[PDB]
Amino acid sequence: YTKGGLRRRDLPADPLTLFERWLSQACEAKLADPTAMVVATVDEHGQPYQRIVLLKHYDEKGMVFYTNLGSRKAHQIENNPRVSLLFPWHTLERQVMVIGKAERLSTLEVMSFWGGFRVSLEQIEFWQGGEHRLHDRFLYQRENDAWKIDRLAP
Amino acid sequence: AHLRREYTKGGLRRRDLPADPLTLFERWLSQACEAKLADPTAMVVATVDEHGQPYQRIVLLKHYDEKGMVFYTNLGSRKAHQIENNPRVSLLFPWHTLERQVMVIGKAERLSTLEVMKYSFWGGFRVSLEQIEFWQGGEHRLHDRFLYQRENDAWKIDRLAP
Ligand SMILES: Cc1cc2nc3c(=O)[nH]c(=O)nc-3n(C[C@H](O)[C@H](O)[C@H](O)COP(=O)(O)O)c2cc1C
Ligand SMILES: Cc1cc2nc3c(=O)[nH]c(=O)nc-3n(C[C@H](O)[C@H](O)[C@H](O)COP(=O)(O)O)c2cc1C
Repeated sequence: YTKGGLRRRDLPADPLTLFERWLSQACEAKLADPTAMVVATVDEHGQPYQRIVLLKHYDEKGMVFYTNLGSRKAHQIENNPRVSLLFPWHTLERQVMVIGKAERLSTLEVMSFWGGFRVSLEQIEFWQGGEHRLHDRFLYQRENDAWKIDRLAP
Repeated sequence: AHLRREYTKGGLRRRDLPADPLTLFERWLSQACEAKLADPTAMVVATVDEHGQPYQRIVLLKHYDEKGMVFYTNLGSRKAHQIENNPRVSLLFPWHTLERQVMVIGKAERLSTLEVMKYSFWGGFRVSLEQIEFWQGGEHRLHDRFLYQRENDAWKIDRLAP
């Protein structure tokens, strides 16, 4: 019981506005773990590593998830803050990608040894369904206190 | 109400572990297909750019065997360029629907045109199996995690904390 069509003219000014529209629909629809996102990290050799974590909060400063601060991710993040997030909503032909730096949350907002990270929003991509296979893709690049928007290839 | 019905499981013990991690992987994939999950072969591939920034995108698994996992891409797409500059990659099958995840770590090598033949310039890469991790759903949030590390033509196996 479907969805098809993502053209430049449905694009909101704040990407978080399109994100929320997609996250509700995911929860509206069946989709198990609407908030599950795959976070990628890179260790000191250049190797990426992946694992799912749940999105707990989000606003313009970034996306937040919690984790044990002594696990492979926390350790990798501390040597490399560059991470990537991907909401795998392929049940609805969708995908949301977020590139950004993982700053360690304060010991304040977490209210031991168990904290969380906030991933800033430097880029956010939206990939959408495709009857035929004309994948709609739109990238939001954070530029100069503004969002530079672009259409990409399928 | 269900003609094809449904079902789920629990308990990933060290005893039931096969000698070859691809036997367990084959079991979870059959089990993903049986429970009519969406795109059971969908996996998230993660590459890294020259600056050390990771990128991620869903790709579909087209074949696997002891040499590695295969997927197809266009040869002039961002992930293709990132691999040519850095073959290190991660694959993660997002089977949360079933409380599972599988992570594969290895190097992605371009397949010979002969390989691409099995099933613009659409090509294929094969990720080797240097590590494969398994994550299952144990009761009280107390999860089961196993890592298969490839070492000297064999597999070192170790449980991990949740
Ligand atoms: C649906 C689902 C939700 C999960 N949520 C979290 C979470 O919010 N934080 C976390 O650290 N791990 C979470 N995990 C476990 C991770 O996948 C991972 O095993 C763990 O964080 C340690 O990984 P690392 O050793 O790569 O650091 C979740 C797993 C699944 C399948
Ligand atoms: C269920 C599903 C399956 C997909 N399968 C493939 C695939 O097998 N190969 C591929 O190159 N892109 C596939 N895509 C699209 C990619 O995720 C992505 O848009 C594209 O290849 C991005 O490549 P780039 O990061 O190399 O620019 C799929 C998306 C979904 C939701």
